[PDB]
Formats: sequence, structure tokens, C-alpha cells
Amino acid sequence: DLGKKLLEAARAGQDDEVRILMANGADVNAHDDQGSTPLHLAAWIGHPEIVEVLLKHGADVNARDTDGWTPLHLAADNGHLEIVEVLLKYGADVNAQDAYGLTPLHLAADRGHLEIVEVLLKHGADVNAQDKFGKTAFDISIDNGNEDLAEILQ
Amino acid sequence: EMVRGQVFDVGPRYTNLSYIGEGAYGMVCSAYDNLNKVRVAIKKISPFEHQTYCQRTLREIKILLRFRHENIIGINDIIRAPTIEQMKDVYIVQDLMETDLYKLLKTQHLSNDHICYFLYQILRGLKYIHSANVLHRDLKPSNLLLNTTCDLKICDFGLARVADPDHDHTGFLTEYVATRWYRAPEIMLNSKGYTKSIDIWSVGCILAEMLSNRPIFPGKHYLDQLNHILGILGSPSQEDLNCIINLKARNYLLSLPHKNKVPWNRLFPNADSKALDLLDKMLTFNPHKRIEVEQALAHPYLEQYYDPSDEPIAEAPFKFDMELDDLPKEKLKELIFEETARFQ
Repeated sequence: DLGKKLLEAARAGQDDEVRILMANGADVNAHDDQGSTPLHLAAWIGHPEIVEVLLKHGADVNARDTDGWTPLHLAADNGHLEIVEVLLKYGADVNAQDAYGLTPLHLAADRGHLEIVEVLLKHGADVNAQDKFGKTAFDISIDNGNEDLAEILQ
Repeated sequence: EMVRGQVFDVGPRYTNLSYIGEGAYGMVCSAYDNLNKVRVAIKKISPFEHQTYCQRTLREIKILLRFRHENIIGINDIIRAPTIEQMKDVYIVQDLMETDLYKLLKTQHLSNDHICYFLYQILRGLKYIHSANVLHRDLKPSNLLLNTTCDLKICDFGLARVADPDHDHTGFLTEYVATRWYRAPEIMLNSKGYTKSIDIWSVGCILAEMLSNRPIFPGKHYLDQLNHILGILGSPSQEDLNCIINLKARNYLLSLPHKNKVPWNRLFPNADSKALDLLDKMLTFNPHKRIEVEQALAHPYLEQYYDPSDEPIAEAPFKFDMELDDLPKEKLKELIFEETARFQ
């Protein structure tokens, strides 16, 4: 199973292994037991070129893991600016909800990743989205004491 | 003297530089201290462009210079420009510690003896911090530094605060990128005035992780953190709910389906039964019901180490919140300049 070797390769951050496995037919849409695909893993660790070649070869941009996380949630949560752009370009769902209703905007806001917030917003992110607690990005800027965040949010 | 294109000007006392890490607060090099004949760690900070950097830097300098305890990282020296206008940068010199509990845990499952001894050292350090009227607020394995002989020193007081009973009740945790897995459930709920008890929760999370070698509440966000926590502790009792002041926090917990408590021996079937009894007292949902640092040291799990006469307290506790939040970054520039004067 090349599927199983591609995930690790992707989680490792090796560009060449990824290519070789893909050239030999590795399933770009393989998943681990927790539903992470090679695209999730590359987007979480922050490997822009790997995120690109998987998308280029049919990776499901909007695959959900068992917590309802997409590659875009991961990128947003981990501060990976270029990766967010790449995902959006390839049709990532800017308003994807996890199990708790958090969107990529909630995650970037809570992490204080201002450039990502701006990119999400420019791509139609919903600033009024509420998670299952009731919080919007705005409430996050108040709760976290992020005055710079609350600056762009109005 | 230039390292990765940055000036790193550590005078004739510190030579033989090597870069060993960098980020949002601190380019770090190792260097040879030519006075003490040992290699040391030198954190270069330049924080004057942002009020948040200055608060954090002043606190940390103030707190580390007041503390002197074997289980707390000290500041051995400070280098800065001889006049306020010149100071673009501050260099803080500390002991060079070869590793940390985060790296250790990923290389091996600790024996019971090592666990006990590390938990002893963590609490002995914590005893002194709490006796100084300080809350660390960011205890986690990577803030537990280790040398090659199992000596542990809790460092990183950038998010520490004096416990002020009343008045400006703290007070957000504004280092938004790092783990939240060790944060007490009242911080996740955005509680009002939390206490020393938040640090005892973090220590209980570290204990649990030393017992099984994996984090006990690894939430992906605040709501997934709560779910992890409630999944093991069970639904809080009405008594514990009733203690929650924040209404929409209490209302949110009331909204959730009932979860039963998972017995600690089911999660940790090979752990020492006394470490589990102690763990139970640390990881109590209700902050008021959690064990305190002195009672934890005197718990039977730690009997082989517990020695009150060799567990020092602070000779000069901090009295009140340092009044920093409203103060502008030029003013904070002045006190940082003064705090650092004892070194030249």
C-alpha cells in the first residue's frame, strides 16, 4: 500500500519521496485512521510545494478528518499563509465548519494570524459565523484581548 | 560580530558564538562565558516597537531577577546599551540547559522513579513561585528545562502575573501560537479572577503525560479542549457549575450531554496508585477544590523526597500587579532600562 507510505512522506515533509510515491501510483486521497489525508498533513506541517503537487494531482481540497477539519482549517490554525492562498485557489471552502462549528476564520483569529484573517475575509469568509458556543471572530478578539484583531474586524 | 545577518554584540566576556534558535521574542545563541569558563545561553531581545513586547520583557526580567531557587532558571548577566536612546536591544544570559521535558518525553517512557523525582522538582520550584505571589500561567513540558543529570528548572515567565486578589483581575494569555493543552478549564471558559490553582492544573497535565507518554487533553481548540477534559473528568456537578460566575460559560456546560468520569486506573492501568491519587487531586474541575502546592509536596507519592526544611520560600514576595497594561511602550522602555542596571 503506497497510500500508507505517502501519508508519512507527506507528514515528514519530504518533497522527493512524495513525488516518487505519486509517480508510482500512491493514492493522493488515502487516509489514516483519524481521516488525515496527505493534503491535511502537508498543510498542517507547512510544506507549500507538497500542498501544490497533491492538489495538482487531484487531492480533495475539502477532505474532512474525523473532527471535521479540512486542510484549510489546519493551515489557518498553524499560520501557514502561502498554503491558505494555495488552498483557496484550488477551491477550498472558506467557511468550512468543524464538529464544533469553528471555521478557518475562528482559528486564524484565535491564533492572532492577522494576514491569514485578511486573506480569508477577502475570499468571502463569514465574519458573523458562530461556533457551537456562540462565538464569532469578533468575540474571540475581545476574549483574547487582541486589539489589533478587533481593528481589522470593523 | 554577525550571526544569521543580525548583530549579536556580547562584548569581550562572551565569545565563540553559535546560533541555536530564534523567533517572536529572542534570537538565542550559545556562547563561552570567559569569566565562569562555561558555555551559556544568550537571548537577544529587541521589544521596544510594541507595548505587548515591553510588558512581557519587563515582567520577565523583574521576576527572574527577584527569584533565586535551584528549580528556576536564573538570569546570570544582562548586556545592554549604556544609555536609553542607544538601547535597541537587551541580552539576557542564562544557564545553558541541554534539553527539556518535551524532548525527553518524545525519546523515552520515563520510569516511575524519574517521574517522581521530576514531579518533586516541578512542585519544589512551584512552591517557591507561589510563595512569591506569582502565577506562572504557562507551565508545560517545554518550559521544564533539564541538564544531563536530571536537574529540572522551570523557565519562561513571559506570561506570569502577580496574584492580585482584587482590582484589575487578570488578564489574558496573549502568546496565541503555543500549546493550550496545559491550560486550566477556567481559562478556556474565560473566567474572571483565576488563582494559583491554574498552575496546579498544568502540573497535573504534565504528570499525566509523564505517566503515559502522551498529552492527556490534546484539544484542537478551546471547545475541543473542554470536550477532552469533560470526557475524562465527567460532567461537572451542579455544585461545581454553580461556582462558575460567567453565565454563558455555565449555560454552555449545562447545554452538553452527560459524560461520566473515567477512573484514572482505567486510563493509567500501570501507573503508581499514589501518583494517580495525587493526579486526581490536581486535575479537579473546580479550582477551589484543587490541591495546593504545599499539600501536593506532602502527598504520599512524594514521601521519599518531601523535606520542608530543604524547600525554600521567597524572601521578598511581589505585592501587587505591576501596573503595566495602561503604561505606554516609551515608559516601559525606562523601567526595563532601570531593572537592568545592577549588571552595568
